[PDB]
Amino acid sequence: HLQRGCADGQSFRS
Amino acid sequence: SEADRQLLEAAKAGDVETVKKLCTVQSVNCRDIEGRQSTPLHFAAGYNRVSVVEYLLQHGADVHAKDKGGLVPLHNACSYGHYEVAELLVKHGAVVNVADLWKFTPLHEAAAKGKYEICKLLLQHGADPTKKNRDGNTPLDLVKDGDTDIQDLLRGD
Repeated sequence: HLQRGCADGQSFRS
Repeated sequence: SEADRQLLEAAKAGDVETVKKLCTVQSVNCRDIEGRQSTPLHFAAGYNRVSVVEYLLQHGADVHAKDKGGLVPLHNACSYGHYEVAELLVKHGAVVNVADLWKFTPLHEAAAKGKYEICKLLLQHGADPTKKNRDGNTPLDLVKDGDTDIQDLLRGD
């Protein structure tokens, strides 16, 4: 689902 | 507006003092038009900025607000494994069975990303492991082969 993209954010603060 | 850009950037960065300076009744729920319309709370949730999440919630951020793709901040928290943020959002009334434009729920996100404790949290608050997204896939369907613990959790067996 390329149109879906991804949520703003990331798992590691580093 | 420049102000809204700065606020969104501060939320992303976890810059609490700048959020405090720029957060107004008019900006607390602004949207990142040039991106995917994330709100300050989406950014704080996704980037695990706990203090900012708390402040924004206290000052009237909408836990239910959907971005351009239908994600609410709980999706962002769950997809990136931010347990404390997820619990703050749920405690403040977040709907656990919320679905984006593709019928992905936060449980779909946590399952696919291998986040056991977040899956368990969602389940304790009534998340439905049988909900299919537009692909006809449940959260269980999206679990990696290696995560047999999450599989067992979602199956209830």
